[PDB]
Amino acid sequence: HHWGYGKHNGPEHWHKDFPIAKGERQSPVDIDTHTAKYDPSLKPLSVSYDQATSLRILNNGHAFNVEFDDSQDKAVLKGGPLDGTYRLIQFHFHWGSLDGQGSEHTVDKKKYAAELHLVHWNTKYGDVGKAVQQPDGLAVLGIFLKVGSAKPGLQKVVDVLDSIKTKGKSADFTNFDPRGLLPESLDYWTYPGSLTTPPLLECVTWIVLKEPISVSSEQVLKFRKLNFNGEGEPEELMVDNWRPAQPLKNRQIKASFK
Ligand SMILES: NS(=O)(=O)c1ccc(C(=O)NCc2ccc(F)cc2)cc1
Ligand SMILES: NS(=O)(=O)c1ccc(C(=O)NCc2ccc(F)cc2)cc1
Ligand SMILES: [Hg+2]
Ligand SMILES: [Zn+2]
Repeated sequence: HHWGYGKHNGPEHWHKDFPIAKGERQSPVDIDTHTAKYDPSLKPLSVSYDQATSLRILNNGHAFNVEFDDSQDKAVLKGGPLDGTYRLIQFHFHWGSLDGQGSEHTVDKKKYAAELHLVHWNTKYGDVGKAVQQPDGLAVLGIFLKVGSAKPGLQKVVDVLDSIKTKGKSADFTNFDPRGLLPESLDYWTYPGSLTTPPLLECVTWIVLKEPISVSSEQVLKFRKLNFNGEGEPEELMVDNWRPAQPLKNRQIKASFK
């Protein structure tokens, strides 16, 4: 009746309404470190988030999104495997009901507690709607989260969750700095893929960072307290909102380091 991550409308049923689910460049995938190709022509990543304007945070029934003002080149992504300028529009996480699961991409079959997705679109296309009709329209920066010590920069996000507990709720969320969520190194793996939720459009250049960020048990616990349902509907905790690794098919994963 609408997709989800439940037994009856989860990832394994998505192909019925979204045929592209069995496509050739679907994400996420397992990153086999020994088979990825060191490509020395890949340039270093350029992250310019100093003029970033966050606006709102909302629970959309599948995850929570922090939205940004993308009317101008305030927060961009360039370099690496990219051609042109990509504007940050929003970021979200995927996580599990337990620490040994949660990420979408895996490294040598290893799953992390959660995964962060910073979503950007190609400025050459004018608006996001046009970008989703192109093979090089989007660029998502993936960052793994492992459980250990607390991440200061994440607490601001964790505190506001109580006000967006149920589907459809949103809270004002200004002056948040996304730079606080970055690992120390910007080394990455890259490959051509797709959105990991319906409509699953194959319009994404994936950039997965090698170095994960550390978050505390308490911080991750608060993500698990959110709800998939709207207010007044029976309660279903928001956990395990991640799609299983897909076949690599005819693709090659290139690394920016050896
Ligand atoms: N400029 S703003 O802060 O108000 C803004 C923020 C987020 C979004 C969004 O998440 N929708 C994405 C989206 C919508 C349609 C598509 F075809 C592709 C992506 C849209 C506008
Ligand atoms: N987990 S992920 O990074 O892959 C991801 C990023 C963005 C979106 C999205 O904007 N959906 C809206 C949307 C609606 C209609 C469209 F035609 C296109 C996008 C979905 C998944
Ligand atoms: Hg596309
Ligand atoms: Zn995502």
